[PDB]
Amino acid sequence: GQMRLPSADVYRFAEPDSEENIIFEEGIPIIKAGTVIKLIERLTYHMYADPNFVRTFLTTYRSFCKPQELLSLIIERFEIPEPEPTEADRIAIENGDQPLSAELKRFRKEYIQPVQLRVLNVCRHWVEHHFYDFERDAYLLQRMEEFIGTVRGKAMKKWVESITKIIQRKKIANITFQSSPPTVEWHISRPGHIETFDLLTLHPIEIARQLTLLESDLYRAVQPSELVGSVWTKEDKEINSPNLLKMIRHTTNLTLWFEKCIVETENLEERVAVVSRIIEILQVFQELNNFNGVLEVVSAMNSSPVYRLDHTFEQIPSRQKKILEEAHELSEDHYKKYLAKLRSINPPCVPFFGIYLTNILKTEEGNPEVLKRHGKELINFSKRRKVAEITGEIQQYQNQPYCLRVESDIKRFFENLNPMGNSMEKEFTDYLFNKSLEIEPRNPKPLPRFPKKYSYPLKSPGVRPSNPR
Amino acid sequence: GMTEYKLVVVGAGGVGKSALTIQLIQNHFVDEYDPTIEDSYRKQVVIDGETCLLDILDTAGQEEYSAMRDQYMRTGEGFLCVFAINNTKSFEDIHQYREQIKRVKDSDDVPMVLVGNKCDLAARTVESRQAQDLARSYGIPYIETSAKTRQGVEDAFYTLVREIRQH
Amino acid sequence: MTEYKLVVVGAGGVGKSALTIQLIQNHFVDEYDPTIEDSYRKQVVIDGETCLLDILDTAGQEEASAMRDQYMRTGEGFLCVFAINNTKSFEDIHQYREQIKRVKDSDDVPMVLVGNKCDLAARTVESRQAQDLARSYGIPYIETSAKTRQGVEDAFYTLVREIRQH
Ligand SMILES: Cc1cc(Cn2c(N3CCNCC3)nc3c(N4CCC[C@H]4CN)cc(Cl)cc32)cc(C)c1F
Ligand SMILES: Nc1nc2c(ncn2[C@@H]2O[C@H](COP(=O)(O)OP(=O)(O)NP(=O)(O)O)[C@@H](O)[C@H]2O)c(=O)[nH]1
Ligand SMILES: [Cl-]
Ligand SMILES: [Cl-]
Ligand SMILES: [Cl-]
Ligand SMILES: [Cl-]
Ligand SMILES: [Mg+2]
Ligand code: NA
Repeated sequence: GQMRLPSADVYRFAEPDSEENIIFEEGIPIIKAGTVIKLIERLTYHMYADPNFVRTFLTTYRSFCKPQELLSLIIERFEIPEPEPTEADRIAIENGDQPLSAELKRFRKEYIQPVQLRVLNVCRHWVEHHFYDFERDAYLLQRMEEFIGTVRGKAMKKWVESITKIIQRKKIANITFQSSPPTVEWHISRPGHIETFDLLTLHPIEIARQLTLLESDLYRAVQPSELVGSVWTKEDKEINSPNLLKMIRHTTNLTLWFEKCIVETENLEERVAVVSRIIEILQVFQELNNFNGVLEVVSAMNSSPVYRLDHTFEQIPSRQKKILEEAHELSEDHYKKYLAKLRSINPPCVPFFGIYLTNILKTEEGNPEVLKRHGKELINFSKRRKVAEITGEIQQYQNQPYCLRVESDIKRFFENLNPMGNSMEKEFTDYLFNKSLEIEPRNPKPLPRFPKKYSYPLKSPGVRPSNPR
Repeated sequence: GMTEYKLVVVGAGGVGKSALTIQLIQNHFVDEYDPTIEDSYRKQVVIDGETCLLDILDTAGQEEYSAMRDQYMRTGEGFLCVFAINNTKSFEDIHQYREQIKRVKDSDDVPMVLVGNKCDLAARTVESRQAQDLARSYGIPYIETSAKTRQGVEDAFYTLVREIRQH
Repeated sequence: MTEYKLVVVGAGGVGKSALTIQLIQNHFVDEYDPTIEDSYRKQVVIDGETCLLDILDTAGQEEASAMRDQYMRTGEGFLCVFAINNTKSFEDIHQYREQIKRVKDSDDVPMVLVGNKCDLAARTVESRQAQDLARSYGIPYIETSAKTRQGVEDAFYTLVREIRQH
């Protein structure tokens, strides 16, 4: 038969399941809704482990339970009473013999030890992957250190001592590859001559590589704490979502830099060379699975100042028109082809983050925090699972590093890129549109001629890599 | 077969803009949503006895990608310009959204509606008369909506479709 | 995209977690933090087909030995790991093999035998002894180093091929 449980009067996590405290979705069960007590019971369940559930819960719980209260509840979960001796044990003891304690030994082995180990696994994941709770609340950290540091008994000892060390390491806080990265490529600008770096003087391959390393690092830095609760849209977004906002602002700056390079090149032949170079960079972005980069270029070519430059468009080679069109097709029909391509490539890649942001925001706005059932309010856990499915997808693409060598000067050049200068956004984008009207006036105004501005060769070195010995 | 209208929702972030399309496309009577579901943004409707398909683009949450606005707006035939009635700045942003739409579409007469959205019980700071006056100065309809009761939501989208049909 | 549920099992300290983190993150973990249960996901193209690996990293310490049925029921294929400098961990392999067979009620469970820490010179389990055991199970034997990456992709992706062909 099943093990007997402590009385629900002395141990709250032994209440029977009912529709008044837990609801399952229609081979472990999937929870639709429940009280916080039932969620914590199933988080640390004696019959099975649920590592996905641990990640989902620790990612999303702050929408329904404060960190201090979660710690109190899992300490309560940990402190399981042992059963009293049975009748057979009593009779043995009355005869001066040692009891078999069969039921006690089974309860320890099959209930207490798995539940306690799974509580410690929650603590371990909490400290390792969600340490911001402790960075932001020093008293919470003290309570965790004390709880872990006072767990007695040899069955848990290996993990107690390990978790103690992990906490101490996190308080004061190397890649290997299957092969060597390719050689850094140089064009007109030579190594160390940062004053000459520009769109046409750096090698287009190396522009794409260094932007991909930069954009990959920015993508990999975004933590779920910047996303849950839609905090990047709220008044404290600069405090709560700084890595996400740095990532987005980089993307915006690169798009505006591409537009600025195009419309400030007033000579038509030179502007064709600029656009052609940008589409070559896009080609290398595609080869590298840098989808953020792809969309940075697409957004620039579809912007109002660039889109209307029909005389420039007319001179772009047919093959490059096709590259740009196929890149734009990724975004059509609500990113249908992008989504399928992301799911088919071999990482590393740099996803476009915007889709994740919209899906997280709409999941949080479109589902209720609680479900009302039989007069009780149950936490709507399905909503949190959906958010954590998105954060889990993000994290999966954050694991794989690019096998490309950093060029510190090129990296600094793109880190410091500032196309808007001291101008505000509206003044700057008005400036770009007025430049567009200057260089290709609206019909029937005649097309003017403009002098060349570049003194160096405009011919691209191409985007196929070279390899000396 | 039936006409498909490509509608685009634009407006300030952080003030409940997404509730407009969610409440429309939702199972009206089950407050639930998976936005990842293919065609969670397509809805067949009957407007003035004529069946059509609404394809709604709402990039809520991507407002910081400001250089993508043209890329997104270019897809649209008609626009819902949304502000929150308790956020004056979002109302002041409307003029620039409209100017940007006119530029992307290369037209002074783009089908559009002004939508004032009540997203919580915080005090209203934009009075309906102010918004009516703004909409009249632009020559476009004004609709107010609730982010909680679905009031006004169908009127906002159907009015925009009528603006497209009568363009 | 087909999803594959892989489970990494073996004695405490043989390098199950280091192998998994090397595969997932291209990083070698020097610390020995005993696992309770961890899970990872990886999208990867294997033999021209994109799939999604769900990798369960399990507890090797004997104090967790009564909690294994639950993860063996869900796994599709198992990496059975020992360390080539620890004879006891090699002797523990047959206990994992037998428990997996019992739980899945099958003599034909996708498995790969992994001899880890092959970067260390002081070997105590000879390749031949491990290869003989693998042949008796009908499964491949792959020597790995979580430290250098030697054999790591081969071990995991061979297991995927086993599940594919099952
Ligand atoms: C190569 C290039 C492209 C453009 C701007 N552009 C144009 N234009 C239409 C109006 N005439 C000018 C060209 N079409 C597209 C486009 N469409 C997606 C489907 C097919 C195509 C039809 N609209 C996608 C993108 Cl991303 C950019 C587009 C400007 C310059 C300076 C260029 F060199
Ligand atoms: N030299 C070398 N050391 C390794 C290798 N793999 C793991 N180690 C080391 O062996 C120790 C144990 O590794 P770990 O991955 O934690 O082992 P585990 O099998 O997951 N242990 P557990 O069962 O307790 O979770 C660590 O110090 C780790 O750095 C390897 O291939 N070479
Ligand atoms: Cl600049
Ligand atoms: Cl109607
Ligand atoms: Cl949408
Ligand atoms: Cl992972
Ligand atoms: Mg481990
Ligand atoms: Na206000």
